[PDB]
Amino acid sequence: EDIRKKVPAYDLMLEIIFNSILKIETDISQIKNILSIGGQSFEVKNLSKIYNNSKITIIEPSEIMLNIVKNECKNLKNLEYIYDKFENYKDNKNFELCLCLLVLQFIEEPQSFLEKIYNSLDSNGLLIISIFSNKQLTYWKEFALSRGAKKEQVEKTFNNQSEVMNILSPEYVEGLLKESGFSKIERICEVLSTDMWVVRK
Amino acid sequence: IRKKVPAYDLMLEIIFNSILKIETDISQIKNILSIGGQSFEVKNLSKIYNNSKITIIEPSEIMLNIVKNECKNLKNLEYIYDKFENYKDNKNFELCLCLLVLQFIEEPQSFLEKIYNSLDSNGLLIISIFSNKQLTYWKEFALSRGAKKEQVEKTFNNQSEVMNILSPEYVEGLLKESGFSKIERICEVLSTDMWVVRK
Repeated sequence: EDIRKKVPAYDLMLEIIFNSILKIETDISQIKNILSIGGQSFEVKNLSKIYNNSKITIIEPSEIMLNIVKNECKNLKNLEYIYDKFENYKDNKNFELCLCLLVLQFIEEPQSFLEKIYNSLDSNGLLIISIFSNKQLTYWKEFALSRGAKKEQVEKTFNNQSEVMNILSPEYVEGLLKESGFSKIERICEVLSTDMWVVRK
Repeated sequence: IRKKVPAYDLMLEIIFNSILKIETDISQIKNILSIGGQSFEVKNLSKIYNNSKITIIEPSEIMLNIVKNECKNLKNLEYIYDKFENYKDNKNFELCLCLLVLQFIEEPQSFLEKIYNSLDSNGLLIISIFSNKQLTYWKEFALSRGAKKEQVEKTFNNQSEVMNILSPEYVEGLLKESGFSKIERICEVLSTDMWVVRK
């Protein structure tokens, strides 16, 4: 609603994941466990439809957000909800796939967060991760205002981004991923202040 | 074409809703060069810059006529009845749009040098390409949007029979060799790129 007015390529990023990347990078038979971190209902629903024989583990940064997503997915049958935040989630379960979309800019300690993802993934597990960055915010600001984003919110992100989120450059985020241990890092999308990478353990 | 080019609509939205607002003042824009433009580009340029003359150059008379009919009642359009390679006019432009054209250009280096020489000092070029990057992902993206399988497979397996094989890196080098002072990539989505460029 308002998130699509603030994030260029929001819908496009999702379409690329579900219509291309996962088709190419995953085998439905080999995908047992999927980790969804901070996901919205649309991505949960598409993961459920593509990987019906898999278990999708849902972790949200608050009980309030967990409840919103649980209500919107009330009928799906292959979901497991974790009633804690990811920083406190301690389970030997190893995953073949992890989706972490537009989350990292809201994470208190991004380095240990990504290391935990790395340790939760299977040997050749796949991570798809996207961010809102600090790049080209002047262009982003006009883009957002043109889409009906609330002017006060845009000005705060534009002028005082640190009051809203982590200030993340794409370069430092690639460094965070490399320090976490990931072998292969490939950027598939950069549109103004957004980036998305496909990452392999 | 929207079925084959990721961010097609998105690139246009960014140009007209953001880039041009920030990088141009309507009062200073007198002459606009549109190369290989579609009707939507021309119409939006005509709306934003009503007091500007928009020069329209298309790679063939056939394409020129299609764009002519679709813009029949716009009144600030000038049509050139020849291809850009043969266009020889001293007119200096403050803005040039060249979207998804370069991969179809026989001699891209002299093409971009001509754009450079046609631009005014501190003139603005917005340029986008279909590249050779991430075609495996592109192929699935295109097929899932309803693009013709045969066309996709020919671009995927034999791109040079369809278009120039352009890496983003070589295109930035082509721009640099042409003389441009400032090159900034604003969009890269699979096999597409768009830059904002200043003379």
